[PDB]
Amino acid sequence: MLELLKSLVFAVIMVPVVMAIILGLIYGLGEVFNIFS
Amino acid sequence: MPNFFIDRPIFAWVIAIIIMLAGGLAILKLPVAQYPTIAPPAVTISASYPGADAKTVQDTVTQVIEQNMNGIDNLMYMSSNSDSTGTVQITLTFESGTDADIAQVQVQNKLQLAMPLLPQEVQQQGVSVEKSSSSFLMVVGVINTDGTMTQEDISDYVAANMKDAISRTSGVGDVQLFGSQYAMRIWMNPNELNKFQLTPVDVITAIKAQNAQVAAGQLGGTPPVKGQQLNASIIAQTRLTSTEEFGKILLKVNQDGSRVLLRDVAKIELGGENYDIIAEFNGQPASGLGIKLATGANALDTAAAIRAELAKMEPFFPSGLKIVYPYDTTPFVKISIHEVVKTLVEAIILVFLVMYLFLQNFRATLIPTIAVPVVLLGTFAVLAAFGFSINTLTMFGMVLAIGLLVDDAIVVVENVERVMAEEGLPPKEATRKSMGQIQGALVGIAMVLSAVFVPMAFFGGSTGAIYRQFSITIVSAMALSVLVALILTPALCATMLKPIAKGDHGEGKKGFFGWFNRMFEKSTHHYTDSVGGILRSTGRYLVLYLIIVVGMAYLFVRLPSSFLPDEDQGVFMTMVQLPAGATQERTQKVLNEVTHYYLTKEKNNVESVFAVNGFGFAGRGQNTGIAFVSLKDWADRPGEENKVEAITMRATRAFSQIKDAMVFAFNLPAIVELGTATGFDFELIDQAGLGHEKLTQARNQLLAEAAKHPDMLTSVRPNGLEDTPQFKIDIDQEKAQALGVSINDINTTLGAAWGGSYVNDFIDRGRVKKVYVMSEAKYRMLPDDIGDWYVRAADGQMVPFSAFSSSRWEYGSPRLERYNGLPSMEILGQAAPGKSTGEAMELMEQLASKLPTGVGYDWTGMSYQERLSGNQAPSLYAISLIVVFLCLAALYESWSIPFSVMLVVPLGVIGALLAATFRGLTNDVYFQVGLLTTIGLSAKNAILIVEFAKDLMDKEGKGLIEATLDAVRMRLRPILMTSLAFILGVMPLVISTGAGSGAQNAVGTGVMGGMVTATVLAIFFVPVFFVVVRRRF
Amino acid sequence: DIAQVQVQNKLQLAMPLLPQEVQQQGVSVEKSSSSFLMVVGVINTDGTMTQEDISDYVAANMKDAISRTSGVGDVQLFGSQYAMRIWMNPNELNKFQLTPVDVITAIKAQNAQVAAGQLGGTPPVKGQQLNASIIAQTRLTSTEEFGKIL
Amino acid sequence: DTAAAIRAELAKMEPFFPSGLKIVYPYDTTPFVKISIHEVVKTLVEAIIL
Amino acid sequence: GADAKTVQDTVTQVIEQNMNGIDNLMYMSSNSDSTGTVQITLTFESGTDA
Amino acid sequence: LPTGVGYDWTGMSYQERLSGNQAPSLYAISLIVVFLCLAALYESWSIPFS
Amino acid sequence: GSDLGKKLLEAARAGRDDEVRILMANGADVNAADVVGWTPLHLAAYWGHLEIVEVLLKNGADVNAYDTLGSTPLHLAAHFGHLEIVEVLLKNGADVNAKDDNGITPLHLAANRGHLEIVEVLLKYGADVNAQDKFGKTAFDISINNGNEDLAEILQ
Ligand SMILES: COc1ccc(C[C@H](N)C(=O)N[C@H]2[C@@H](O)[C@H](n3cnc4c(N(C)C)ncnc43)O[C@@H]2CO)cc1
Ligand SMILES: CCCCCCCCCCCC
Ligand SMILES: CCCCCCCCCCCC
Ligand SMILES: CCCCCCCCCC
Ligand SMILES: CCCCCCCCCC
Ligand SMILES: CCCCCCCCCC
Ligand SMILES: CCCCCCCCCC
Ligand SMILES: CCCCCCCCCC
Ligand SMILES: CCCCCCCCCC
Ligand SMILES: CCCCCCCCCC
Ligand SMILES: CCCCCCCCCC
Ligand SMILES: CCCCCCCCCC
Ligand SMILES: CCCCCCCCCC
Ligand SMILES: CCCCCCCCCC
Ligand SMILES: CCCCCCCCCC
Ligand SMILES: CCCCCCCCCC
Ligand SMILES: CCCCCCCCC
Ligand SMILES: CCCCCCCCC
Repeated sequence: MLELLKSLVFAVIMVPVVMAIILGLIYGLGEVFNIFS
Repeated sequence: MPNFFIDRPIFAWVIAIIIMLAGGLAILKLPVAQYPTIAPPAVTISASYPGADAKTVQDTVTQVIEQNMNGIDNLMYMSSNSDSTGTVQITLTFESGTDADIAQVQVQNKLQLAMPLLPQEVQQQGVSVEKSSSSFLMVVGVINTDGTMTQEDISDYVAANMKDAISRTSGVGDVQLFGSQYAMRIWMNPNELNKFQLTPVDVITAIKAQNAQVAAGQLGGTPPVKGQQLNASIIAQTRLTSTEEFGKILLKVNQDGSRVLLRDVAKIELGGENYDIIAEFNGQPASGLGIKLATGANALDTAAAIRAELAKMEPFFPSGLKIVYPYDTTPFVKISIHEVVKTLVEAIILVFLVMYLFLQNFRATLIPTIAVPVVLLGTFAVLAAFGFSINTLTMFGMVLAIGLLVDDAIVVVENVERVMAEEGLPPKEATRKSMGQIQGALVGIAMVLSAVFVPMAFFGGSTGAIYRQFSITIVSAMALSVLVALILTPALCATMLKPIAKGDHGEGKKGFFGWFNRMFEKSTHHYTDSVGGILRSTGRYLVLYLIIVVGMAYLFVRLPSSFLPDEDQGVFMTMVQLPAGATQERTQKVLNEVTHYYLTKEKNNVESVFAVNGFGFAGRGQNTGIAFVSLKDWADRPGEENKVEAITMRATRAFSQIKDAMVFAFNLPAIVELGTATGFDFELIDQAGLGHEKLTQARNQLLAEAAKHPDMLTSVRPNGLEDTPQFKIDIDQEKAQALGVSINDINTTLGAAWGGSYVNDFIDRGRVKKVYVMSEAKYRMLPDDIGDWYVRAADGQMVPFSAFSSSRWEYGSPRLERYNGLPSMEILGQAAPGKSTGEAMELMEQLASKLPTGVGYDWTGMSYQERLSGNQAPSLYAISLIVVFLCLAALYESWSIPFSVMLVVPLGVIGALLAATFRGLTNDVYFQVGLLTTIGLSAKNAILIVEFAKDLMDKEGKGLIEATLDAVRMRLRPILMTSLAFILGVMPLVISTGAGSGAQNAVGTGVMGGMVTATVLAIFFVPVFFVVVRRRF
Repeated sequence: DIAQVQVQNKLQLAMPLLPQEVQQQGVSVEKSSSSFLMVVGVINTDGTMTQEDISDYVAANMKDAISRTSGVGDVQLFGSQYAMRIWMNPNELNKFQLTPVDVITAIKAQNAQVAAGQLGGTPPVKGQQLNASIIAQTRLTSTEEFGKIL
Repeated sequence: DTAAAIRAELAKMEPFFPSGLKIVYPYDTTPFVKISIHEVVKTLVEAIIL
Repeated sequence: GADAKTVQDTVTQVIEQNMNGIDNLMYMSSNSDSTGTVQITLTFESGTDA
Repeated sequence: LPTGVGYDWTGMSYQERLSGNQAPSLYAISLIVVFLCLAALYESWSIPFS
Repeated sequence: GSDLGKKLLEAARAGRDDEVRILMANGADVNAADVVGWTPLHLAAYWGHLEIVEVLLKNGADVNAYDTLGSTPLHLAAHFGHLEIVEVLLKNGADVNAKDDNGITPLHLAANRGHLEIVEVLLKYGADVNAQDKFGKTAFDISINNGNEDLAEILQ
């Protein structure tokens, strides 16, 4: 099962990467909503 | 209820165990098929009248049968074609839900009573009555590679040695032979016949006499003479068995006493019944088997069993015979299955990773890893118990529900963890407190989701049958999910979660998790500070929301719609159309050139070409064909340029160059019944006995006007064939009577020689097979050959056909259609780009109203369904919408607060529309079911925020803003946890290429885009919604 | 639905033993109530069509579609569809030494719809360029044509 | 339901009738059913008002 | 007046070859005899609607 | 018997075969259900085993 | 023939007056024939496209072209009751006593279908009224057998 090793790795790499993007977006959407006030 | 099972973990574990057993059993007994039954039930009546012409078939068979389809039950419409090859097909289409077995028996029984009204020769061939289906499990080709067998030979071998064994194979429901067993072919020579003053009639008479079964009786049969000893059975004449015996048939004794044997005036050989279709596979003669899956059978097991049975026949094949598998949906279904298990498993691993990331202890992490599979298994148990199958639609229904199932697990567990950190309560009493906060909402959520998704089960017709694969999969998954969340996860939390010290939010941990925790607590302050500012100035955001909604409507109305995405199914067809009157040989040269292109320019991609000369979809005849191309497996065609769509376009472009033939490749529809989303199916009808010429002209009038609104109508065209030259031969009765030549000898001479005649049967190696007479090809090719056939007069003289006949060319129809028993002409077309089919249809109706007196129209097929089941749609959004609101009103005991939830809807839809518009996808059914799971989940998130806020205001007396901020603060984490897991879990589908990627792309991109915007926007806007709604009321 | 399948299963065993003339008029097996649900009447307000004309129009343009409608057990025409009627005169038949049998034989032979096959039909000779249906006798369509039978 | 479907099918033919033809309705057993049923509906409504 | 083998080859095999794919069929049996008579019997799963 | 000659059991003997093949599975599932029911009534994993 | 003559054969049958016009101005063969020997004039005469019959003839169409069974466009026009086209063809030299392979003449064909006007025209231009077909039958013989008393009177 190369595929199961392969799925595991993408998942652990991807949990941080996508997490940052959604947190980045709300922090950033928050700051825009503060300016737009 | 949750409290009951917090103190009864073993009872909850019993339930869970049951459910997994039931689900496990279901996993073993569930049928597996690519698609469920979709098209409404149809029955097809099919007859052959060998050597007949379209009008003769129509006027002596089709009209007779149609006139007797009376008193049959549940009939929506009936259609027919009669064509110039001597074939009629009558199709009766019944209301969805009609029992196909009963429908078929009522049609077959009315036919039976019409049989005495049809020609003897048509009665002798039979009229077949069958369930209409175009869904083959696989097509097995059988070919001969050493040039020692004709396809006539192969077909007989297949029929005699293979078909019956495949028919008996486990799970196969039907087998069609793509050929026919041998027949005894007697090829007549007119010059020899005349030499001996004989005619085809004489040959026919002799064969019927000397190849026949004659009853005799018995020795010592009852009543016996007393004293009789022996009782035996008398065998007299029995059927011939061999060409040698047929050749020895006695035809005449001359005056000198010499004998004329059949073989002296006819060539005799075993051959085919039909010489209409020449099938080749990479240039070699071929036959094949078309195999259909039985009801309730497993496709994967049956295909494997078929291959096993074929395997054990291989040792006995004659030299040069070889099995090939041009068409086999099973490999595709295998990948679909794997992809769906892979998806479910990855989802369970992602929830494990995300639970650990946020909660940082393995005990919490185990709980969804237990709950989710219990719900999945239990859902196959429910599914099976009303006998859905594992099919493509139900399989994607399962992945579209993953978000809802995962969210139920996360919500229950996270809330217990939160309560423990915020209060120091022991796991058991914290779970009790936690479940008290959300059990009401979870039930409310179950009602609301059941009011979004149930309504789509009740559409009608084919698209209704599709929607309800999804509707019942998802509703059962979601109902099992809430049951498990109220009984199993609470018990598990209470017994498996470890206590959390009051105030501990992990900010003082070391390494990564302390960092993560500090960082996330900080991120939560930002967000709430921002929400606080938003809530001090609600006006600007109501305007922003309206902007979003308008942008949603605009985006929506631009996105073109379809039904189901095309796939690289490993095959495509290419169609070959020559002009009128073109011969079999000309078509073969074009098919040969087509096959040569594929095996040469696409050498890497193409495994095989099955070139079938004589069979097309818009009509049959010598002048049409189809080359059916099968590819190497996806694994060896990497890259968008070696996929079907690419090959197709390149192929069609290369063939634009063939002159004197219309030749063009197209992909297969995912489901062959559905035609186009864009398209319509129009029937023009002769309602007052106008006649063929006038109907044709009315058709042409309509087609000319359609062509003048290219803004609205495109590709508006006839489905059928155009009049062609034919040969009018008039028999002069007076001259016939004056010569003493009987009309019956004349007409059977003509028909038997030029059309062929099925005389009777013989027995070839234990199997009954047909006998045919016909002229040798070389004496039935041209008008001058007419005068070479002689008939014997009453006075013994042989009279050439030219003495009593006259002949001229005229034009006539090689395919006559009827619709509900009136002559008809089918017209196809589609809406021009940017136009709805409704608009195109409305114009077609307008144009049709201006046609000649007596000419009417009707809408059929896909357009019948469109008309009736668009009528339905509005009433069902209305019922959905009302019940959603009524459930919310009960949940919150308020007539107004429900609006603060419902407003959340467009927030998910806008990101889904955006994702689809940007990737150039369409509004197809996968996108619209995804559009509904996204709405479901964001509605869920909002229901919990508003429930949390309201409880804070009602129970802890907090102010409007204070409660909203606190509620939104509490739900931030679980909302994020769920979104992270779902967006990641659906990511492989969005980027996926290869087999089934069309569907995977359709469900992934819309869901991921919607989940992004629903997540990011909802958390800012429902606190706005809640605050402005409470303020107004 | 099944009483009718069962009955008809047994009837078809008797069917071949019935007179050809009974068979050709078509036997029906129907499952319907014995009372009329409704009578749809049809008249001509301009008096441009006789009773016989109306019943043919009704029979040929309306009755079949109603009989196929769902829930319709039996349709009884209050009239008769047209046929081609041949009214024999015994005196002229005797004058020309004919009987009704000679007339009937002539009508079958000369009001015929015959399958005659094809030019260049399959299987063909090599190099054929022509494929064309052969059309021979067709069914007659007016009294005029029935009248010129020889 | 069956009477409604018949009428619907008849309606499809009227447009193509030769001059003069006209459908008339000399005998129908269904109208009484619909009408007697609706009179019962009326008494239910009236009863609620009373 | 036919004989078992003529009856088998022209009637029994013809029917049996088309008795495929019927729903819930457990086994099938037939005899063809020298009086020219055939009986083909299909036996269905218990609980099948006869 | 010679190769190519097989056998099958029909009629009442087919049922005999089937009703012994099933029996093991029907004692096993019966016992499991009894055990799981007992665990739920007494809310205990041991009284069931006892 | 060529690609343009195949286009013309089609345009003549479908009555695309404009396409014919263009193809005339690009030299499409007016004597292109399909498998049975039908020229664009045969087709226009059969399906009744008068303007195209006129156009075709002005471009040198053989007015007395015959199909593989010996039938000319005048036979077709007269049989199918296209009176103008019959006149136009005759005015352009169509052989009025043309016989096809069966000995059938245009007068015969029109008499059989009962086209009285066309029969008069044909006679006017010198149709031989006593023309016999391969069975020795005249237009008169035909009118009596067909019971056409009007036509029987004209032939007399
Ligand atoms: C001109 O424009 C169009 C556009 C689309 C179509 C496709 C058609 N719906 C369709 O059914 N297409 C087909 C096939 O692509 C594939 N297939 C597989 N085997 C066969 C088979 N034989 C019996 C010879 N015959 C026909 N189709 C086979 O399954 C489907 C039907 O059984 C045709 C014409
Ligand atoms: C336990 C007290 C809260 C009441 C929640 C009841 C759930 C309402 C569901 C809507 C029913 C139509
Ligand atoms: C199949 C059920 C597994 C039970 C494991 C429980 C072990 C503890 C038993 C004592 C509880 C009273
Ligand atoms: C009035 C006390 C209610 C007791 C609740 C028990 C419900 C258990 C359902 C399984
Ligand atoms: C599938 C059987 C697993 C049973 C787990 C029960 C754990 C007992 C803790 C109360
Ligand atoms: C008390 C056990 C609840 C049963 C639900 C499992 C699904 C089986 C439905 C047929
Ligand atoms: C025995 C049938 C194979 C079923 C295993 C795959 C289940 C996938 C769930 C949709
Ligand atoms: C189906 C998952 C197996 C159950 C194991 C439960 C672990 C906790 C009990 C001590
Ligand atoms: C076809 C059924 C679609 C129903 C949409 C209703 C949306 C309300 C969501 C709260
Ligand atoms: C018209 C057929 C629709 C059947 C589906 C019924 C839905 C029940 C959902 C609980
Ligand atoms: C095939 C129609 C059957 C409808 C019943 C489904 C009920 C769903 C329960 C989850
Ligand atoms: C489907 C929406 C029903 C509308 C009810 C609104 C309540 C009025 C506000 C108190
Ligand atoms: C059918 C939906 C009815 C909605 C009721 C609204 C009540 C108004 C409360 C003031
Ligand atoms: C034509 C039927 C569409 C059913 C799915 C509804 C789409 C939901 C959009 C809000
Ligand atoms: C064929 C006999 C084998 C029986 C083994 C299983 C017994 C049932 C366990 C409850
Ligand atoms: C073949 C499977 C055997 C299962 C044994 C069941 C014993 C249950 C007692 C708890
Ligand atoms: C005291 C709770 C009773 C639960 C019974 C559930 C099983 C029977 C339907
Ligand atoms: C919850 C499942 C009960 C329905 C079982 C009967 C299925 C018949 C199609």
